[PDB]
Amino acid sequence: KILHRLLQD
Amino acid sequence: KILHRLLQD
Amino acid sequence: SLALSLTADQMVSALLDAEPPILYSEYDPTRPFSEASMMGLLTNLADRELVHMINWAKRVPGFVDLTLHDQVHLLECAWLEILMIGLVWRSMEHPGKLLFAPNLLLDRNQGKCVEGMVEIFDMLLATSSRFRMMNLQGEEFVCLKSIILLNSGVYTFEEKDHIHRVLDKITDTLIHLMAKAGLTLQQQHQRLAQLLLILSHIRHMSNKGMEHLYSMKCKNVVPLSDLLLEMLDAHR
Amino acid sequence: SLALSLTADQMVSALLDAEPPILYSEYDPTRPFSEASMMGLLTNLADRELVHMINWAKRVPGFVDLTLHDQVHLLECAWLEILMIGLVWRSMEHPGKLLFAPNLLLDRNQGKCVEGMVEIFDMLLATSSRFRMMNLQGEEFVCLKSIILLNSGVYTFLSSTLKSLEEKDHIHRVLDKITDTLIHLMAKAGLTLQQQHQRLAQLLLILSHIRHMSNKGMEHLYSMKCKNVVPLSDLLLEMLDAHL
Ligand SMILES: CC1=CC[C@]2(CO)CO[C@H](c3ccc(O)cc3)[C@H]1C2
Ligand SMILES: CC1=CC[C@]2(CO)CO[C@H](c3ccc(O)cc3)[C@H]1C2
Repeated sequence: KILHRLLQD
Repeated sequence: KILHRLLQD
Repeated sequence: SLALSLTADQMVSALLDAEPPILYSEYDPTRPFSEASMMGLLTNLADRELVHMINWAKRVPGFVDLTLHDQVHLLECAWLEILMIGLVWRSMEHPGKLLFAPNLLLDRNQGKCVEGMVEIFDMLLATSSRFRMMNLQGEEFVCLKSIILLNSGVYTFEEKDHIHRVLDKITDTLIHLMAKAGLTLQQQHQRLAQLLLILSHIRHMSNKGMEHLYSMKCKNVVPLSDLLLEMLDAHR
Repeated sequence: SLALSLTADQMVSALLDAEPPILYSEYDPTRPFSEASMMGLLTNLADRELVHMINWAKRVPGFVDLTLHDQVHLLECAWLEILMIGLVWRSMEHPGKLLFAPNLLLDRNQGKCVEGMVEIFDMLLATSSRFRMMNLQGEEFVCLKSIILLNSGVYTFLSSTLKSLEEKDHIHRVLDKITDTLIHLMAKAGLTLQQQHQRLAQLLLILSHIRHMSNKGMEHLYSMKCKNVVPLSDLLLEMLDAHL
């Protein structure tokens, strides 16, 4: 899940 | 159009 | 005009006086639901409610000032939002259930009787829950329903100016009710915002319901009245 | 949390400072438009804006206080409303046109290049016109955009079993704080007490129209992807999936 990763990164 | 008729009446 | 001369108390009186009746379903409670039967019951009810909505609309201060074309536009835009906020209001004191009619009170799980309908039920129930959280009052409800009628289609039209003046008067009326209820200035502004933000969710639900209703029509799960079909065809 | 202890002036400053940049399109202006190429430009732009939006969201006071799961839900729900309110804001000074990017300013006749899109253009333009009619201010715009972020998905936080509305007190406290901020802004600008509540309602009712446009735009975008008109980025595909 791209959104999930971008929010964490 | 039915709405038209209903609004008139 | 006439709407602009109304006091806040008189606006509340008018709106309460205009309220449509709560209709009953032809539902026969001795027989199990089918996908076809449930959709038939829901759309039969909606069609009958629509006739009463048109009478109610004509009694919303300001509405009769508009041209017949503009009246048609507003109702075409907002009809499902209006049915839905009405539904949510009726169901407020029945957690987990939707009171479509006094004799048609449906549990969340009965939404699964129809393909893709439980998602719409969940959204309606969440709205009803929010109403409950806020302790929404009848007088506030009638203001909100009138705002939906006047606002939803207003951007896509001296017609607009007059409607925005009437909308301002309804805002005044909502604030008036909050002041009367003993809310501080800060609380009044916060509550007004809370209430109006619900209308975004109501729009969302209307759009989703409109798509669902249209799919049930295309799949021919159930027949719709000429009126209902025209109100639906107005959105595409 | 700090977001609750911010003054109204502090809230505005934080929001203004969090604003994303205005990106450019890849449009080659010596080249023609087709339905495919116009959809390509618009979705390429949206994809790049999304990355900036996610990083903007983290700077909206109170957003980081939420769980990652809730953060995902809110953005999944509101992403197109947020792109669209930004578009309408950018386009305020350009009557009859939409400023997707400084090098991509389209009028409604150019919207007809894509089947079904002119309907969406017309709604966006009507909103831009409302913004002008209201003389919407930048400080008000940023408040509304943060309200969309926090509000749009707040009524769809449903419990795993039963699907009952979850109470999200913190989100509502922050929303109340933004309400406080809007009123403060309006009072600062010399609006009377009555004008304050009237304008507050006018601004919030905009959000109903923005939701409407988001829903219609989502269906249109989904139609374009389902007809293989344009390839969408994995990010955009996933943001679309969250909704058709
Ligand atoms: C008008 C409606 C018909 C059927 C749907 C699913 O297609 C579920 O019932 C809804 C509804 C909302 C308010 C009413 O007063 C009656 C039905 C919506 C949507
Ligand atoms: C994300 C979008 C892509 C193309 C559409 C038609 O499908 C029209 O462009 C819109 C849009 C809105 C705001 C932006 O910042 C970028 C694109 C919407 C919808």
